[PDB]
Amino acid sequence: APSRNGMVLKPHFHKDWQRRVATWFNQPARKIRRRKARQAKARRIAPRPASGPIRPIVRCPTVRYHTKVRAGRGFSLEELRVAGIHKKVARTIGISVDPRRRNKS
Amino acid sequence: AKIKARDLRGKKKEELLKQLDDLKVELSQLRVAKVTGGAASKLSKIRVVRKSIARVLTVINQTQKENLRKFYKGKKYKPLDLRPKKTRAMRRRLNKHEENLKTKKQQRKERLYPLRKYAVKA
Amino acid sequence: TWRRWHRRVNTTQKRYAICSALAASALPALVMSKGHRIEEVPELPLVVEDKV
Amino acid sequence: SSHKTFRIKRFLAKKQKQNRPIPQWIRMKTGNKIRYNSKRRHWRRTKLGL
Amino acid sequence: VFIVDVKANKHQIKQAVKKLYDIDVAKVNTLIRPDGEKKAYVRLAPDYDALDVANKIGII
Amino acid sequence: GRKRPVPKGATYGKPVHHGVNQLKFARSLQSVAEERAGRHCGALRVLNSYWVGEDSTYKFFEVILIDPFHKAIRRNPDTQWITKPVHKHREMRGLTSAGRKSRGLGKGHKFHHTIGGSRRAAWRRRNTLQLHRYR
Amino acid sequence: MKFNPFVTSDRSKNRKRHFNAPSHIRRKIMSSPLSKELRQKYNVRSMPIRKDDEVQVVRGHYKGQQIGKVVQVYRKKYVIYIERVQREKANGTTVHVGIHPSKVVITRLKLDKDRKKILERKAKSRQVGKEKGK
Amino acid sequence: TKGTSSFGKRRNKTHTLCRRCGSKAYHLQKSTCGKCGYPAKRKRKYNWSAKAKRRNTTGTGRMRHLKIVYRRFRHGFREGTTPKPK
RNA sequence: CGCGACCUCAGAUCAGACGUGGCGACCCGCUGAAUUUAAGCAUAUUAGUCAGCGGAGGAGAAGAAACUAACCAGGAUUCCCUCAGUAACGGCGAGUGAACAGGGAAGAGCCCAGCGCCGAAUCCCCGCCCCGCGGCGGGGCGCGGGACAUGUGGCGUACGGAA
RNA sequence: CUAAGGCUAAAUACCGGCACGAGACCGAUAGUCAACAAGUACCGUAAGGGAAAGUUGAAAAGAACUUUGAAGAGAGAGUUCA
RNA sequence: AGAUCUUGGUGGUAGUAGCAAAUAUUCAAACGAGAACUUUGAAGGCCGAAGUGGAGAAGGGUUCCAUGUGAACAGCAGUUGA
RNA sequence: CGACUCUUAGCGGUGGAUCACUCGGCUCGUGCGUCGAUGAAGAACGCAGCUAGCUGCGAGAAUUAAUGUGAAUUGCAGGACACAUUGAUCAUCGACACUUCGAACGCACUUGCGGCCCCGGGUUCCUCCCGGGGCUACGCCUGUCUGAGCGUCGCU
Ligand SMILES: [Mg+2]
Ligand SMILES: [Mg+2]
Ligand SMILES: [Mg+2]
Ligand SMILES: [Mg+2]
Ligand SMILES: [Mg+2]
Ligand SMILES: [Mg+2]
Ligand SMILES: [Mg+2]
Ligand SMILES: [Mg+2]
Ligand SMILES: [Mg+2]
Ligand SMILES: [Mg+2]
Ligand SMILES: [Mg+2]
Ligand SMILES: [Mg+2]
Ligand SMILES: [Mg+2]
Ligand SMILES: [Mg+2]
Ligand SMILES: [Mg+2]
Ligand SMILES: [Mg+2]
Ligand SMILES: [Mg+2]
Ligand SMILES: [Mg+2]
Ligand SMILES: [Mg+2]
Ligand SMILES: [Mg+2]
Ligand SMILES: [Mg+2]
Ligand SMILES: [Mg+2]
Ligand SMILES: [Mg+2]
Ligand SMILES: [Mg+2]
Ligand SMILES: [Mg+2]
Ligand SMILES: [Mg+2]
Ligand SMILES: [Mg+2]
Ligand SMILES: [Mg+2]
Ligand SMILES: [Mg+2]
Ligand SMILES: [Mg+2]
Ligand SMILES: [Mg+2]
Ligand SMILES: [Mg+2]
Ligand SMILES: [Mg+2]
Ligand SMILES: [Mg+2]
Ligand SMILES: [Zn+2]
Repeated sequence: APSRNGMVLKPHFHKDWQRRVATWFNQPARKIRRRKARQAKARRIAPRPASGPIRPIVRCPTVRYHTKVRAGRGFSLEELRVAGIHKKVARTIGISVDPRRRNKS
Repeated sequence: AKIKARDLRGKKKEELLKQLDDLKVELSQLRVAKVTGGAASKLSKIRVVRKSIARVLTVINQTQKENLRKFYKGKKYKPLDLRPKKTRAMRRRLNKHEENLKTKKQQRKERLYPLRKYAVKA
Repeated sequence: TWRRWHRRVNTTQKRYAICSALAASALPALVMSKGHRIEEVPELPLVVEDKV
Repeated sequence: SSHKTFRIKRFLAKKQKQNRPIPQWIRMKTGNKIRYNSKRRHWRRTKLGL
Repeated sequence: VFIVDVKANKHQIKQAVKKLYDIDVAKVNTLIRPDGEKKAYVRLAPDYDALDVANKIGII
Repeated sequence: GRKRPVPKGATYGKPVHHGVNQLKFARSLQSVAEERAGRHCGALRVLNSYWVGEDSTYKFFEVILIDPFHKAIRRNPDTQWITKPVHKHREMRGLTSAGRKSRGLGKGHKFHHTIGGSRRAAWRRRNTLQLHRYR
Repeated sequence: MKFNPFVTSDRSKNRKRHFNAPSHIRRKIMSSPLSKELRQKYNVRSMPIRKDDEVQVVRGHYKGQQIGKVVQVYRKKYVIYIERVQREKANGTTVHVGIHPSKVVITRLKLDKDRKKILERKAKSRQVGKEKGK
Repeated sequence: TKGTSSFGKRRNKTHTLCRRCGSKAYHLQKSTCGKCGYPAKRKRKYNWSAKAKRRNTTGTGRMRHLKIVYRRFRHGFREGTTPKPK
């Protein structure tokens, strides 16, 4: 029952939520495991960069973010073609390629 | 004066069976003594004779099994009890050769564009 | 198990508390009141050489 | 009954064999904690499963 | 009177006694005891004496 | 369609569940035929199937099965995948084409029900309450 | 203190291991110190107790310098029996009093090839440790 | 009389021992075990009785083969080898 | 008025293999309520949940766009934070309720059919010899069988490809 | 963007299993039903239901022996720090 | 301190209700610490062949038989006993 | 004076609270993440000198072998065991073995009854009886053999 002034609240707890509750007590353990995996991978690829392939410069899509620029998935085939790198050798020498990305400008 | 498994391995089939039969006869006599009262020493000898029978039988079985393994070594088809018994799934899975063989397209890719060792200056 | 066992404290407040503890550790009355038996220590902000 | 099957007779034989007191020397063992056979069954008090 | 394996039949009991006691048997009667064992009454041939056979077995 | 298998059409409950006729099975008849073929030939692997004819009362499909332990299948790459233990009874887990069509998978705005792999995966993700260590 | 994350400091776990140890490690648990003379002769400190060695009791009701030969290593009750360490019971018969092997000191070892081998192994490890920590 | 007098007439067993699962639930007249469903290939198991599931689940018996499998897994299921002779 | 070839079927305790059942916390495909809330109750809610059936693996499923967008554009899948209790649905009542963009964890791409070219170049089985045993492979030999032109293999797949 | 063919590791899940570690948890009417010969005893035709029950002492050194009583049980004596 | 609360324990009632369906016991002796109840003998009775007799089916499962004991059980007792 | 009743206290009963303990749970986390026709899970029946349960095991039955270890096991007895012409116990466990049901597999079971091929015996090859061994389930894949069709044809 409502009592004096207040906000009309609509809790989404009508659907037996206690069978599906995700606790996070394994979050520090997960961070430790991820760090160990990162270090093991870096040791495995010894002189190669730890983060992986170089990524292209990519402008963010919508009108909210088009002033910002970030890293993309891979270099486009047009970029590789005019840079003189084979699209099958780029991945071997550590260049990410994105065959489905186009260059509008 | 027990019998050991080490000195039984040199013997051949006939005297192994003979000694097994002697042990079985002695065990039956010990059971007769047990049901007719007998003595504590004769009661305690029952376990000794039983373990000696087990020893002789396991030596016989191991010798027969290794002879069968030698006979069936190098044959295309072997009895199931001689084939390895890893695990049902492990026996179903692919062997090494068909696990690691590749297509001509795949090995052409590996030959033409192999992974390179490289470093990037900062 | 979802009792909310953990509390998050503001970083500025945590740094503030560290500063307060450090400032109090240089006052002989407060260390004596913690009962640390500083009566023959030559200087309470006790600093030793790097050889240690 | 007098007419019975071999499996029923074997079941009853096992029940007869295991319905007996504990040996006296059990109580002398190190750390026994057993006083008596608590699984004793009487033919008139409690009836068998079959 | 012998206590025999429950899976042994009259023919097997007869052959076993004949082999490992070197005696000839007239007939075999078989029952299964209330304790689950099998008991065999083996009647010997007339020319064999159960008394001295029992003596040499050692169950006098 | 799929008549509800209730005695005398009595589905005891609220009227929204009183439906007996005009009900439809979630999976297609091609998927059902694939499942029947696989269940009979449980030693084989269903690859795909196709339509060969239909009547007013019957639909006819032909299902391709692969023997995963034949040496021709087993010694050939690009076919060894069907021999893996994870690829058994694909028609029963809905991993063939016909069985996949009913799961609502796909990319884009029409297939938001199955973000995460399946409807059940999406439902678990969207109905699980994440209680972090620090709230 | 303990840093290995695979050995437990749990009291219940340690007690369970101790009381349910099999006999081949109950032998190691039932070890006794050597005398000063034996510790000087063999560069070892402690030794597992053995059926036919001579010990003297250093704690309890039977303290003294009398040397008694072990007559039984009763590993189920974690005790040993010594020659004159016994008491009269009601009906006049003497029963051995079991005492813990950590409360005795070995004055003469029952030596065979295995005991000798263990002695040189322990001495060699101790010498290696001394040379490492020198 | 539905009580004491009627209890005197029960002299015919409905159930006997089941050759699978060894339980006294083998309906003789239906020739079917009410606990395991013996003539059926698959075991009778229901999720509305977790207690019944745990009464007869894996591990409640001997696990003659599974114990050996658990031990053998720790060495990679090695076969055909022996320890180095002394 | 028989003998052969093919086709479509049958039998075999034929030679050699494979499936069945269990567990089922996690996963996949179905089927699927009512208690409950709505201060009654029928749509709604509970809930695509409990129960029921089938199928797996150490993970599974998903997955390399018949996508998002509308921007100066991003670029497989999965997971986390946020978007967001929002757009929207709803006796528009009770209640229900995503996605895109953004930041991260991880990051990996590919293969056929078809269209074509190449003397079927292809594959399985059985005998013989040698090198090996340890999950049964390698090499060679057989005017040795079979599959296969109602299409095997190599090149090649939308990022174009071939000559 | 190129459907109606196919494969693919990682990041993710894990109240079953094997082996571990820990805890501002519980402490024998608590904590698992089950600290113990517990899914046991027992109940029901069956599906199924389902307990109670820890502690001598450091060490049995667990009371020799005498005495009344048919015995249970007592009176002395003895062990033990008790 | 309450919940016709949960589990366990204990009172008054109270040495009370009660140990009353189917005619019935008595004498002597033996064993025995101990006899209304055991055993033997004698007597008086009952079931009265549709039995309180002699044997089976179902069901029970060792209750069958011999010996021994007198803890507990056989709602008094017992030297007897399923 | 008594009995009886009540109150209080001492002692003794009945009862098992409290306290102390804890080889048990509960919770969280980590690493692995492995069943089965080569017969699983489960069940039954057996196995110890004295052994009912629990535990362990399978007619080699409270265990055999091997390896490590190195003098016990123990409630009693018995007997090993130069610990070197090799060794108690325990642990590990890779060799061997692993009864009957059970997906359970010759047919069937609240019982029982077959068939085929070898071996041995009574027989004195000839197949009757007895014993022993190996096979005899359903579905399905490749191949093989034997076939069927007024299916399509060819030759005659
Ligand atoms: Mg190709
Ligand atoms: Mg009765
Ligand atoms: Mg008979
Ligand atoms: Mg409704
Ligand atoms: Mg009624
Ligand atoms: Mg009936
Ligand atoms: Mg065959
Ligand atoms: Mg309502
Ligand atoms: Mg209401
Ligand atoms: Mg209502
Ligand atoms: Mg469910
Ligand atoms: Mg299955
Ligand atoms: Mg997958
Ligand atoms: Mg996929
Ligand atoms: Mg594509
Ligand atoms: Mg907001
Ligand atoms: Mg909804
Ligand atoms: Mg990253
Ligand atoms: Mg082609
Ligand atoms: Mg409790
Ligand atoms: Mg208490
Ligand atoms: Mg009395
Ligand atoms: Mg005191
Ligand atoms: Mg109270
Ligand atoms: Mg009265
Ligand atoms: Mg009266
Ligand atoms: Mg009359
Ligand atoms: Mg009568
Ligand atoms: Mg009687
Ligand atoms: Mg009485
Ligand atoms: Mg008191
Ligand atoms: Mg051994
Ligand atoms: Mg019949
Ligand atoms: Mg024709
Ligand atoms: Zn059953």
